[PDB]
Amino acid sequence: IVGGYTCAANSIPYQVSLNSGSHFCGGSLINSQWVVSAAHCYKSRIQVRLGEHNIDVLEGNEQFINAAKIITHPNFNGNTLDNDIMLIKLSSPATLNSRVATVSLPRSCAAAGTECLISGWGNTKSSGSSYPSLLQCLKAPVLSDSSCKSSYPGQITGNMICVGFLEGGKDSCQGDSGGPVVCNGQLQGIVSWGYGCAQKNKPGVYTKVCNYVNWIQQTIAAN
Ligand SMILES: NC(=[NH2+])NCCCO
Ligand SMILES: [Ca+2]
Ligand SMILES: [Mg+2]
Ligand SMILES: [Mg+2]
Ligand code: NA
Repeated sequence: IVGGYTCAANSIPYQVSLNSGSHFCGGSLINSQWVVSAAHCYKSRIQVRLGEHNIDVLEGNEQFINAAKIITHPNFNGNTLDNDIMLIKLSSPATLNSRVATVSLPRSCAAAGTECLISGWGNTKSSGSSYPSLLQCLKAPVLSDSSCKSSYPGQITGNMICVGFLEGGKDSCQGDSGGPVVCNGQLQGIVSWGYGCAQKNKPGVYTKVCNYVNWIQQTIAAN
């Protein structure tokens, strides 16, 4: 997260870190047994780390649970990044408490201008590289359809939204991929793609979760 602030510890209790040896992606706990992330995060083996604040220190509230199943959306396209969504079934249920909690799926899509919260352990620098120990947070609004599609001509499908700023400086970045965009209590976005991070007129593009509630629920019921 570039241009954000450090979240209060465990204040994003649905945020997870996906670990393959090191943190590589975010995700969101939506069911006791299921995390949703981005398809471009796929790895064949993933440990899900719940309850984290400092991903470099064991602070006690963590739950480390290996993935049992990893299911990318059948229509993910790695070029266009359409359908950039993946589900991870936990090998045992997460234990839900104040620091580990589910986040609701969307009841509707979000209006333009809706305020959201984006979080992750990704790169914090707009030039160079710094990967934080502590979870970072950013407040950002859902952008207008004209602001989003003008920024990426021909590239915004109906399964994508832009959230962020057209001025440079405030965005998600590498290592935030797969993490949440929560607006009014609902997971509306998954950190997906853009052009670099926090550059002017290149806001973050996010998987539009309100189009995927049926796919999510059907995958959970079947597995
Ligand atoms: N603004 C961004 N480029 N965010 C997405 C992080 C890399 O997929
Ligand atoms: Ca920790
Ligand atoms: Mg140590
Ligand atoms: Mg480090
Ligand atoms: Na432009």
